[PDB]
Amino acid sequence: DKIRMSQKLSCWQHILTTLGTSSKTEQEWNTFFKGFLESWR
Amino acid sequence: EKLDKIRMSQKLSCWQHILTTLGTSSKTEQEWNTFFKGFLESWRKPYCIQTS
Amino acid sequence: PFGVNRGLDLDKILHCYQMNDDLFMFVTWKGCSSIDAVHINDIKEAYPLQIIKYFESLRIIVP
Amino acid sequence: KPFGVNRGLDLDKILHCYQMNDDLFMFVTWKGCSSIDAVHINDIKEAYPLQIIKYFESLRIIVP
Repeated sequence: DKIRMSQKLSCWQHILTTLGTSSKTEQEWNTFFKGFLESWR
Repeated sequence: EKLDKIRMSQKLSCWQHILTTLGTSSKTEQEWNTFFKGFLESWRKPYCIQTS
Repeated sequence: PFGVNRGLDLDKILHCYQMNDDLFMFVTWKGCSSIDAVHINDIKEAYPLQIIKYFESLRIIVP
Repeated sequence: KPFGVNRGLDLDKILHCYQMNDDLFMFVTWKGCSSIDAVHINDIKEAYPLQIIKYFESLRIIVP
């Protein structure tokens, strides 16, 4: 059930590019990013 | 919680719809009983979709 | 006479219940106050966007 | 270089999804390509509705 981290970091980048880094605060992004990583587990 | 305004009689009709569709001889009766118990519970508590 | 057989347009998708591989949507129809169990296969082709919108409304957890 | 629908490829598999408030992203593969892309659900709704619905059907819909 292992997906390469680099591939996950690409996907996160896709998500930033869609939404825009200026559309959320940094902690909003950081909490979501942890959620993003746990959801691959 | 929009679901709270839904009557018991309404849920039973919907159950009868599920039975008419599958229908009763397609499961064992204890199979039906467990599904029915989860059918009633499904209206009352909020759902989560689980990435499997 | 219930479900798609009523020959009415879909109004709202209220709820769903899953039994193994069988998923039923509980829906209302335009001009009708009744709530019907409908197998997702019966509305999948006609109302895919409403179906998807209903699933979007649910909370999809990690867990 | 392009990712998502902009690859102009056909949807292969939907592997996974992630919800962010009201935004739902799907993690997908394309036919003929090895990469995994995050695609907003709005970007694939109308092109692939039955594949998306079938993916949701495969998930366990449960209570509490």
